[PDB]
Amino acid sequence: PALTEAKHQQQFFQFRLSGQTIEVTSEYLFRHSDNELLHWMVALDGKPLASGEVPLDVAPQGKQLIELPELPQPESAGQLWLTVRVVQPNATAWSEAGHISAWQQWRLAENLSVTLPAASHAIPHLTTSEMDFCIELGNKRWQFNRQSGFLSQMWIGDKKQLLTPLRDQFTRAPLDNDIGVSEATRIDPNAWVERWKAAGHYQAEAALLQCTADTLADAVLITTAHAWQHQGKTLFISRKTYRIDGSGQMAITVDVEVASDTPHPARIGLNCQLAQVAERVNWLGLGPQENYPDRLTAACFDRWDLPLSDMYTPYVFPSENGLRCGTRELNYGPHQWRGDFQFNISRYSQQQLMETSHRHLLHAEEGTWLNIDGFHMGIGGDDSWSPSVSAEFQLSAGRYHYQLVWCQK
Amino acid sequence: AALLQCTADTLADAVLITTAHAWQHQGKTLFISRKTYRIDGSGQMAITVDVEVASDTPHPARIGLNCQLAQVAERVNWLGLGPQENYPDRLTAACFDRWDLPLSDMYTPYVFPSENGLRCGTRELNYGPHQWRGDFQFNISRYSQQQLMETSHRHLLHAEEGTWLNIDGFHMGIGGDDSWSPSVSAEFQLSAGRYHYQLVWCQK
Ligand code: NA
Repeated sequence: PALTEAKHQQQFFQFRLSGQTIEVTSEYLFRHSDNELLHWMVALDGKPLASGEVPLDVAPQGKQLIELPELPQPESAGQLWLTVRVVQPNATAWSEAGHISAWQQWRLAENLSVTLPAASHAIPHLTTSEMDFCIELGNKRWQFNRQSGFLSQMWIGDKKQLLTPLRDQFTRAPLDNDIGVSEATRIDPNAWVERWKAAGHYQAEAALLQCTADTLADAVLITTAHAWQHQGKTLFISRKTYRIDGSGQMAITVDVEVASDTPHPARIGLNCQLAQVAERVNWLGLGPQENYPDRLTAACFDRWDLPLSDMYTPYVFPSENGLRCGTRELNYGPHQWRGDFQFNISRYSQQQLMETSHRHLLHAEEGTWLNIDGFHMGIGGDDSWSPSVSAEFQLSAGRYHYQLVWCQK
Repeated sequence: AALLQCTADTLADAVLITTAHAWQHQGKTLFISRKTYRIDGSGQMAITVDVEVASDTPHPARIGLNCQLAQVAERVNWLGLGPQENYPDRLTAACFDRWDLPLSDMYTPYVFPSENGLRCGTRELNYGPHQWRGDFQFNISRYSQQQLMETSHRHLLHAEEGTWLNIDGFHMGIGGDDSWSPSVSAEFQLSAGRYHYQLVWCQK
């Protein structure tokens, strides 16, 4: 995946936008742009609106100005994105026709959605057992374990949807950059994986603080709190609210506290193993390739649709992989998640990736592991023998907030 | 402000008010604010605020609440950065501790009146019978942001009835590399798009 990031940063055409005018700059020192068009696409949350191509005639170290036509200006809700591609129409000795050599993206206009959703014809019903809070609406059932405090299972008809409960996750299968030169024999305490392991991040057990059900006029409200401890020290606290409304939508609100003096965690999100194994993964966000907070400049905001196999990156030493960032919608089988999040999705658990030394020893697990993070630590890589993740990409904030909506389709 | 949603619910141990406003100007929606007020058996009001800011409007000066209190107390007591005025890009000299000052010292008499007297990184603020807890920046004065904005000299300011309280989840840097061009650096601009902050309002 890193190659695209190299391609994007090393590109020979740099862009600036002012109003509807694009300043293209040439960083070539000897040749004109004698084999280059600029293609441009304007899109509203992935749906294309306007297109077009304009010839490029930039002297070496020169500038060309390009005025766009009066773009489409819809009242419909969403963010408008401009994307430009530089395309070589002709083959070279090193490339074939239609090769893309450079690109750049901008947000244009956003119109926030102000409409209230239409009132539902139905109210979701709460069923209280000693062991469970269960919620029914139509063909759909939700079950919350009152001993654990997690969503244990969801139903569409007789069909169960989960193999593992939906739980918080503050750890990732360590990257080569998290490990450095640390070895089982000779530990390096300065490596991120060792700081994490020493602090109990990987061995932290969840302790239920609160687990409460309430009925509202139009919804059921499940409210929970867990503390993750290691040998007496409280590392993380997660407070959630699950709000299931008449439309079959489950709004999850997460509010996490991280102890100031524990090593900054690798991620703040949820994960679960779903029962479904679908062939395609469709998301609105940065893509199409794998991208991380400190490696997402080559990625672009659009609708992407790839096979599940392409959402796993076969690094020979298995680690956390296949994350996409800045995602507003994710689709997998009947499931849809909405919000503002990072995700990865594969047949391989963070547990299996962490414990397996070679990609050829991995086995597909029963279902599909889904990690949804509100926040993810940078990957670093200025070197691979000392901590390389810059301060801006470490999760030091202390308090974190993220919101998901889980619904069916 | 245009009211979108205003609902009440009764829970086992508390009452929950949920609201949603849109701030508009000539057809353009600039901000949306979704809140939950949760008043529980202990007389404590827990307010959750979730704001959207349009990506193409200028990054706003602050994101918080404000009210005029009836109370005028003689002292202000807070746990956070102080004792002096401090802003996000000017708080290195400030130190985290419990600060107790006269309300006079919570206002900075700049000759040209502006926003002033903010303290940042505060977990607890105490004024008269009121306590607010959370993670916020505040200023507290007898002078509304409106009076300060409309007044050109400090000697023409008049104490209004009661006490104006600004509690911000987030507050833009003050800049100052020069004062004839924008000088607040990107990291101190409110460009995130979605913001969240949480207060609890208390009696003592
Ligand atoms: Na491994």
